Amino acid sequence: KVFERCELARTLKRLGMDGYRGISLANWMCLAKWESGYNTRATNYNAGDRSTDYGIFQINSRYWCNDGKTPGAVNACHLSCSALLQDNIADAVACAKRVVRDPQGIRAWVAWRNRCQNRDVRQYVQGCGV
Ligand SMILES: CC(=O)N[C@@H]1[C@@H](O)[C@H](O)[C@@H](CO)O[C@@H]1O
Repeated sequence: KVFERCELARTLKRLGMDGYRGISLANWMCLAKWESGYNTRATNYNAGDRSTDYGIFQINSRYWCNDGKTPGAVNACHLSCSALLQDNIADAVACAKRVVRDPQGIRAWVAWRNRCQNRDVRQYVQGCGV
C-alpha cells in the first residue's frame, strides 16, 4: 500500500516510533518519504552487491532480513524480507527499531543523511495530529 502522509504519521506514532532511541516522528517520516514514497511494497535490487532493499524503509537484505538470495548475508531483525512487504508495517517498524539500536542510529540509512539530516523536517508531520 501507498500511505497518505498523515495516515502514516499516526500509524507510526501508535507503533511507538515517536522519539524511539531519540528519533522524532518527523525524522521517521522523512526517511519513509525519501526511501519509498511511503510505499510498503517497494523493492530495489542492488546489482553491485546482490542485495535488495525492502519496503517502506527500504531495509537491506545484507544485514537486516533474510531473502535467501543475498550472498554472505545475515538477518539481524530475524524476519523474512517478505515481512517487510506487508501493508501492515508493524514488522517493518520492529525491524527499523532494531536497526537504530545499533551505533549509527538513524544514520544507518544513507538517504536519511542526504535528505533529512540537518534539515527542517517539520513539514512532514504538520497537520497530522501527532
Ligand atoms: C538500515 C539499512 O537498511 N541500511 C542499508 C545500508 O546498510 C546499505 O549499505 C545501503 C546500500 O543500498 O542501503 C541501506 O541504506
